Amino acid sequence: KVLKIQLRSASATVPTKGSATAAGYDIYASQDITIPAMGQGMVSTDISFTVPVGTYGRIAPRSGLAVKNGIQTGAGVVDRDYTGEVKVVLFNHSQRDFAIKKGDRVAQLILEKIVDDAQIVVVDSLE
Amino acid sequence: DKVLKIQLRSASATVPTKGSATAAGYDIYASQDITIPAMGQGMVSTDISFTVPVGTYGRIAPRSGLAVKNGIQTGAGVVDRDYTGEVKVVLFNHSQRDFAIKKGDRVAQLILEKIVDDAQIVVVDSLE
Amino acid sequence: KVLKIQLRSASATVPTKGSATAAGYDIYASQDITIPAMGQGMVSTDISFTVPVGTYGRIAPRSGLAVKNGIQTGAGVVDRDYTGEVKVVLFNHSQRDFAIKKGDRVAQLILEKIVDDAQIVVVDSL
Ligand SMILES: O=c1ccn([C@H]2C[C@H](O)[C@@H](COP(=O)(O)NP(=O)(O)OP(=O)(O)O)O2)c(=O)[nH]1
Ligand SMILES: O=c1ccn([C@H]2C[C@H](O)[C@@H](COP(=O)(O)NP(=O)(O)OP(=O)(O)O)O2)c(=O)[nH]1
Ligand SMILES: O=c1ccn([C@H]2C[C@H](O)[C@@H](COP(=O)(O)NP(=O)(O)OP(=O)(O)O)O2)c(=O)[nH]1
Ligand SMILES: [Mg+2]
Ligand SMILES: [Mg+2]
Ligand SMILES: [Mg+2]
Repeated sequence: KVLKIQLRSASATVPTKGSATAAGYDIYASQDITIPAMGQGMVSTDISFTVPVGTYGRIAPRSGLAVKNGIQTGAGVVDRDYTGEVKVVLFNHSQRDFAIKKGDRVAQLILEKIVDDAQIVVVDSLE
Repeated sequence: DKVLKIQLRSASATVPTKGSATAAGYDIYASQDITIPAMGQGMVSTDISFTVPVGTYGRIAPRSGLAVKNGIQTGAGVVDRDYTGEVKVVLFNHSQRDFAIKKGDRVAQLILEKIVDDAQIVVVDSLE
Repeated sequence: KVLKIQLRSASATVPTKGSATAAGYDIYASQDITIPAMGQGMVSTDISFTVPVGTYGRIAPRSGLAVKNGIQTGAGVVDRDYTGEVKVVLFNHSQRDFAIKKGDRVAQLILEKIVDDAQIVVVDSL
């Protein structure tokens, strides 16, 4: 059940649960960026991680940013074996640019359990 | 563990319904009329609170008909097991038509997603 | 755990992982379609599937199409008992039309584990 986190620069922040019982770990921007109104952006984190066996890491939205700033996460599927820098894709569905500073929390990581070793069987009909 | 506890906060709430014993999610119903403006967003009241099973969180996920026919996308959507407030549905309207919601309309579904909720974070110099 | 796939036409492609340890099975368009700028569309796949017991099929976005083309999946909850054709609903949040050709990978299927046998208990307080 280990979540291994690698901080790639001094600007990274270890992901943190917002509360003791939160489903997700908040993910912090490591560099300023603005997500334009009715536009999108890719936020740097300067982190890598290896999620637990049996999961993938889902980059999910924070509800406050959704309501107040019209922000939704895009993409969001991080494989357990990914060792590159994790990036957060954000869409801004509002009419106001959304300014992000280093150290702002921009999403939350959820360790989603999945079946990642299914046997695929082709059949004539599911019926 | 295999119990979903549901608190109704108003007479106009609806207990979420699966219907088919093998559907993924429980339908979530608006408890108050609301209009989601075109190219805009809104927060739908449900007048329910719930506690999902241990080892899950509640994901507010889209109904399929609304996405195609109305340009509606479900936003936010992560409900913690220990949340006791009113559950609200965040909807974005990416179409050019306002989307009218009436009390009793199905607006989303709740999926009890299994997660690792007790991981230990280990900070390492390299994942290699 | 078995993922059963029904191919409804010769234009369908059996879903494939992008690599041996990918989380998701890439889903292929079976017919050309254009997703309009700032609008949405529905991609045919000409497949049906029955996911493993204990899961549902989530139609999740690919990161490249998100960044490059402004594409987000919509809807995307495939119940284990759904036997119809699975279509991929795409939102295009960009101001550019997105053209899809038969055989393009347009989304990824994730076999998400869930509690699908909970019992509802109505209580006066949590
Ligand atoms: O779609 C949602 C999302 C969340 N909520 C509620 C339940 C959830 O547990 C709580 C917090 O969600 P987030 O962690 O996504 N919001 P945020 O990080 O902005 O605020 P918080 O400080 O509460 O964590 O808000 C909803 O009612 N509907
Ligand atoms: O939001 C994301 C999504 C993915 N990623 C990284 C990790 C993930 O494992 C990797 C691949 O994700 P996808 O399969 O969604 N992208 P795509 O299918 O476009 O590229 P690939 O050929 O690498 O599979 O990109 C992020 O950093 N942020
Ligand atoms: O992206 C999707 C979403 C759903 N579907 C299929 C599978 C799913 O199990 C079935 C029903 O989806 P919803 O609960 O999302 N749609 P809704 O509640 O509007 O209508 P229905 O009465 O058909 O369930 O539609 C797709 O093919 N693609
Ligand atoms: Mg939070
Ligand atoms: Mg439904
Ligand atoms: Mg991929």
